[PDB]
Amino acid sequence: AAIVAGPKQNCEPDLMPYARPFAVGKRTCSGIVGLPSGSDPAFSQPKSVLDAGLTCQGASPSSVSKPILLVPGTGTTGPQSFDSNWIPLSAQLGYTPCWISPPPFMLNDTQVNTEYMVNAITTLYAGSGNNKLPVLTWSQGGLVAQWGLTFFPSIRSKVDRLMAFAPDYKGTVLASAPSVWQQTTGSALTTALRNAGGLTQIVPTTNLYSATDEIVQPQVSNSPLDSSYLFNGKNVQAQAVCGPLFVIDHAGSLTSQFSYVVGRSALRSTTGQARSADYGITDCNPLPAND
Amino acid sequence: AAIVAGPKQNCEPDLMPYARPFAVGKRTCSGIVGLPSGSDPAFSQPKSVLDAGLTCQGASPSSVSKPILLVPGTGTTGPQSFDSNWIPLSAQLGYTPCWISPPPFMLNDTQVNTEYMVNAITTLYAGSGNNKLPVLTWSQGGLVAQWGLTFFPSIRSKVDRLMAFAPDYKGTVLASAPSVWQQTTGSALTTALRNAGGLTQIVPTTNLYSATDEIVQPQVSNSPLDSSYLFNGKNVQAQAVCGPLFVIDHAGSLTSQFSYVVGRSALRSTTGQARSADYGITDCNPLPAND
Ligand SMILES: CC(=O)N[C@@H]1[C@@H](O)[C@H](O)[C@@H](CO)O[C@@H]1O
Ligand SMILES: CC(=O)N[C@@H]1[C@@H](O)[C@H](O)[C@@H](CO)O[C@@H]1O
Ligand SMILES: CC(=O)N[C@@H]1[C@@H](O)[C@H](O)[C@@H](CO)O[C@H]1O
Ligand SMILES: CC(=O)N[C@@H]1[C@@H](O)[C@H](O)[C@@H](CO)O[C@H]1O
Ligand SMILES: *[PH](O)(CCCCCC)OC
Ligand SMILES: *[PH](O)(CCCCCC)OC
Repeated sequence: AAIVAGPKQNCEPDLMPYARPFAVGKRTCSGIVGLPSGSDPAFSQPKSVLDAGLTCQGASPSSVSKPILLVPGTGTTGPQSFDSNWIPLSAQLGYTPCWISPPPFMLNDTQVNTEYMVNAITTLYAGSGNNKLPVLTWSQGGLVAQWGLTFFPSIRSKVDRLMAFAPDYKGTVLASAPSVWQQTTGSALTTALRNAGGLTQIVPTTNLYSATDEIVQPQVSNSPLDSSYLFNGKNVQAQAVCGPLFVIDHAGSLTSQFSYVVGRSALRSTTGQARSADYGITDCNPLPAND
Repeated sequence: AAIVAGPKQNCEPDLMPYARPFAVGKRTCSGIVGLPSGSDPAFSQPKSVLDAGLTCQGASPSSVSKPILLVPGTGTTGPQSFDSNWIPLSAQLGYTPCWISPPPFMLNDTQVNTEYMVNAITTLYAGSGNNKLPVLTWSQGGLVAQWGLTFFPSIRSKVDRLMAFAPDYKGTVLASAPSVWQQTTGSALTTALRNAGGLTQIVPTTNLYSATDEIVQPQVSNSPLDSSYLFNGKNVQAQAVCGPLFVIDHAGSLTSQFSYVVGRSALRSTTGQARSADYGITDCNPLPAND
């Protein structure tokens, strides 16, 4: 009942177990609050159904050398998204291209689409001799990758890096199919990802995007406000490097020569993220890389 | 492997159980996602210790008529915060004033301070014949009330309304004691409250605050950006009603005549929130109400 201004610390008190899951990324006395690490949520789909959506080029996912998992965009299959680009480009870099094609064309529940990716990572990790593998994505594919890493603890140590092209982590304001509702800015899904701490990278991540993206917006600030931005990630907005006259659209973000140089840098980097020293003004080419 | 633009719904798919707690307040096919309703988190303090912090004027908390629970601000006890104002003002309105004085002067862990309030509500609810009671707060007291309502399901049906004066739900940028760290904008605690859905009212709530608050900021926009704002709540920024020349500081937000008229309105309202029809320009008096 007397003087008490005393209580003085040099750190914020740790959050109680019941609130800890809601402050991932923040620092308290014990350190940075990490993501919950319990058991994986159960799949709503039979494993045999999830396996039907996974394919590797020239090999079985159960026995594959240096696999790379490609996750497609909304309204497409793995081949439709990557046949003209990262399937042959990654093969040229020494990887065995693998991809998932969640039915129907990624239009269904993003949470279900994520099951295909989680199962695929589990499969390819073991299939490659229990070795981490890179994941490369386009559009919703990135949202799926981060959703998986946020809610399925088992794959966090199985993914070595994430190279996401035009990812819509905050959804888009330019937005119906189930996944379209979920990718609309302000959706319950994008809100959940943010509130669970999903806007901070979980594995070494590189996000390549464009201010002139005609599908995903806002992307114009080259800051945390952009939909493709992840805290601690290597966030590369094309125009920040190439200037305001460099125009690549949503698909160009995945297929341009600039995108290839950045992606290649991320894939070979020992840090798991693309390095500024690997690209410059001369790589600011909007033409297709596989061309 | 053919046409599929088909999948078309009129609502966003429901979130899976594992993600539902992170999207409270959002609407999916089944409706608005509500707060989790499991068992109450366990107390870190012995109940006898929590009981020592609860007092009612002229009665025992275990047998009291029409109680009102007053929750004090940082660096004060219940009497220091309310002796000159809401203790006698509420008694005049027909209530039995009760309050908690979490030691030491609300400077300790806000999560612990909340235990005192949860225990107090449980006690007063039963003590008044299993009847809901109003909670009136000042500064951190409001943060404590909302933290309790967000994480302790049992009291949601025991609190009839919340009248918060200058509540710092987003903390303050003008910010050490444990609770001071926690009330600093960007803290793990304020982040957790927001991420768990605590910035939307849980019970009928009225938030009275001032743009000229010298302790809690920002409060100048009369919008969701203000620290005292709660979605669906009756948010009353003094200057929006009284104009830019109306100046009441942090304590004035609790004790002014304007504050009394709004508080009285909230306490007697059948909606549980203050009503615009009960106050106007003539009530824009900065002088103390108990005067
Ligand atoms: C896997 C697939 O393409 N078909 C499903 C269908 O079975 C399900 O009823 C519907 C809503 O859940 O979502 C998709 O249309
Ligand atoms: C109840 C009280 O006023 N004293 C506690 C003290 O026992 C505790 O060690 C410290 C840190 O938890 O917080 C306060 O100072
Ligand atoms: C919402 C906001 O403030 N973001 C702005 C954006 O609107 C603007 O186009 C951009 C210019 O590059 O600068 C950002 O700070
Ligand atoms: C951060 C922000 O944009 N909030 C501004 C605030 O700075 C300004 O003082 C107020 C004027 O009342 O208008 C709000 O919209
Ligand atoms: P991406 O998956 C982002 C799609 C958002 C749907 C709303 C238009 O594109 C291939
Ligand atoms: P309130 O509890 C808000 C206090 C914030 C502490 C940082 C200065 O005031 C009585």
